[PDB]
Amino acid sequence: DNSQVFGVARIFASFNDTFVHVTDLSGRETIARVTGGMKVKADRDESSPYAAMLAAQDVAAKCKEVGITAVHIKIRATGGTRSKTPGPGGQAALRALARSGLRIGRIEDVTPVPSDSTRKKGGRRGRRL
Amino acid sequence: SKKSHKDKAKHAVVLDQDKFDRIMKEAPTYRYVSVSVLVDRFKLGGSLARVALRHLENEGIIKPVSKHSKQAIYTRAT
Amino acid sequence: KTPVTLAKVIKVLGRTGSRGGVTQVRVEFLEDTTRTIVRNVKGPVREGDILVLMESEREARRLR
Amino acid sequence: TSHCRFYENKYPEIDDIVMVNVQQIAEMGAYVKLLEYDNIEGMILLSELSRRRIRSIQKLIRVGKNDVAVVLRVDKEKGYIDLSKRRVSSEDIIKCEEKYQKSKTVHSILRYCAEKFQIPLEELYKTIAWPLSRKFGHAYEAFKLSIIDE
Amino acid sequence: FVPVELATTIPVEIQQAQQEIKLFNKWSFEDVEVKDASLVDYIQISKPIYVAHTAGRYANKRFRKAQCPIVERLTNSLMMNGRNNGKKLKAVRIVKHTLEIINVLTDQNPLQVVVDAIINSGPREDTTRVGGGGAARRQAVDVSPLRRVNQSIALLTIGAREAAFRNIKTIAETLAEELINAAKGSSTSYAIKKKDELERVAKSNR
Amino acid sequence: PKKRASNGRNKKGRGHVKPVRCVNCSRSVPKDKAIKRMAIRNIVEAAAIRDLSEASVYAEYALPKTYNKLHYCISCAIHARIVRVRSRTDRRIRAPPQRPRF
RNA sequence: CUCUAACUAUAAAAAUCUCUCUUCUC
Ligand SMILES: [Mg+2]
Ligand SMILES: [Mg+2]
Ligand SMILES: [Mg+2]
Ligand SMILES: [Mg+2]
Ligand SMILES: [Zn+2]
Repeated sequence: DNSQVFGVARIFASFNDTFVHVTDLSGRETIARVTGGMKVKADRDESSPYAAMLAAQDVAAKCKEVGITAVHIKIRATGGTRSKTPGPGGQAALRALARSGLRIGRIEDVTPVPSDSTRKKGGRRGRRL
Repeated sequence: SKKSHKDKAKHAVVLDQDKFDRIMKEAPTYRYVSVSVLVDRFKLGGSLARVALRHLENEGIIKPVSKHSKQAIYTRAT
Repeated sequence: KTPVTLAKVIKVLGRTGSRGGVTQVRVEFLEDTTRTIVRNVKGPVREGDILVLMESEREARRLR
Repeated sequence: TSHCRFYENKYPEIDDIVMVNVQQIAEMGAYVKLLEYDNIEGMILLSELSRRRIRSIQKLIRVGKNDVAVVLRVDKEKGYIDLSKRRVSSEDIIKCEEKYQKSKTVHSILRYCAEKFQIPLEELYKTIAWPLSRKFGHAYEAFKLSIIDE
Repeated sequence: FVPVELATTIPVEIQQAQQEIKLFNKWSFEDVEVKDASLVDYIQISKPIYVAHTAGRYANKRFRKAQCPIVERLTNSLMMNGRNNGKKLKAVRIVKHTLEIINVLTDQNPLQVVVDAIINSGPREDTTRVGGGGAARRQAVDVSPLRRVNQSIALLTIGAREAAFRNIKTIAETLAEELINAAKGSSTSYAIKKKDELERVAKSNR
Repeated sequence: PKKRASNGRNKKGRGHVKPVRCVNCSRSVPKDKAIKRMAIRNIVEAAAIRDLSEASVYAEYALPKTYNKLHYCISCAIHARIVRVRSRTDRRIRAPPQRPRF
């Protein structure tokens, strides 16, 4: 190792308002939390790829000022009883993190998947739309 | 109809002596001269714009580039 | 800054959009000609044009 | 001549609430003039114009009338604004009302002063309104004091 | 330069060195180059022409509009209204007067001014209507270089038209003013103002 | 009349199975009737494979895949293009649509 | 006569409708 100060990217991409939240190896210390809704107007495109793109540029700049040069991606879906499929923005967030000079190591998916749900929201017939 | 323009006379229908010294003083220093350029400076009505513009072809105060009708294109004499 | 970049199309990926009036192409940068994007164009294009982009991280998404 | 903006600078800030008089509407949006500040133009887009679905624009905007808005982006080189209208909270409009009303009072008083003295509002504002706004945050409280304490 | 004797006496300036085709026998097509690299091949300065008037079949195939001389396209876009729609000799005269006026102001051979104004006044990113009815959206997209040329010509002529309407200035003078202002980035120009405002809309609607 | 001799469920000898929820609309649908699609995909698509490869430590890092079995509803399956209405003589065929790529 | 690899990603609103029906025998 050439002293690559490591962090974990720890992206959380729901179906709305994806999250980019870099932390140290322990994860107890949080730096550069800037989210998707932080930077986009429409309130409906918080999940849009452009939202995660700008959020990723901001976290990259902040972490580069910090001294962390390489990050560990921990992609998370909304998880739980919910859809638990990765959000649209998270992939753009990861791509923009990998663009802005940062080095990338050990991509992991850490979505909370249950041994079963307690109960899924929507009723027996579900969302009728 | 709707007189919201609120325009004034805004045009020298008849040339006055001081306005004559004005036309002559910036007869040069107006590096491009035309009827619209002349009336832009509030000092000519527009019919006498042609009169003053044609008179300036007396002692070569300005040179013609093209003398097509409906307009004129004049530059300073150098 | 003024990060205006250029991109020469290498292929045109049909015409998209609900209107049917926009197209989708695969552009490759004047620099680093091994780095390509897919981008949406609004107008007539063919293999050879040089688009001007104010972005480089954006990728085209099919318009519905 | 009504000019020389209320605040200490002619340009807006990034988050503020403001009130606007509409001047016209184009297809992509309306580039309108700010009244909380002096005269600088800026866009309000249809997608961020109405709260509900944008079925009509004539009923909502009512060009020539006064509305509440906010500002999201600013052009600080020659002057251009990006504004928003749907993101006006139920509490935002009330304080916009009071702020514009006090500003309108302090504007009309000094506009009368300029008209009676035939001197541009710029110099009068720089000589009187600006130091008072510096001292007490707003000149209207200073006017109330001058009514009471001279 | 070697005046050829003939039973018909063509004027000397028309006989001087005419392997040196000029636009109106006044402006050289050489020395004129396109600053931008994207819009080259969509601005036709390569072929010399003695008049900005050619009965060319420039609307038969798809992309021949590029091969039309750029000054000719400006002329054809000037003749745009019901009151004056077929009149093109008038458009040629207007363009000739505009070129002379631009030569007067900041000599800067007026073809180069035309080219620079066209380069500057064309938008580089635009929007399209993509909203599915219930939600109205404009999606930011890129513009073809040919459409950049077309749009630049369109706003230049539109600004000239709206400036000339019920105004003292002639159409040639207003067109020259717009071309001069769009040669630089002067926001006073209507065409450049529309370009900037459309681009900033498109930025606002990524 | 019977549109499907299998009744769609594919149960034939159980009486009752435990229902599962729809991924889109959360419809409590029996686990055999529900359409199950195994989405195995790349955690980073081909749009960013080059970028990640250039900007990653651990040379020749085998990037991981992501696996999810999606339990669609059936109204959702018709609507989300997952499954399509078929000809009455074509409903016979149960083999998957012939190996999209070889 | 020998063979299991590639892929995503749309759910705004839309209610109702007064006639009248007519033969096949080479
Ligand atoms: Mg339905
Ligand atoms: Mg049935
Ligand atoms: Mg089935
Ligand atoms: Mg049994
Ligand atoms: Zn369902």
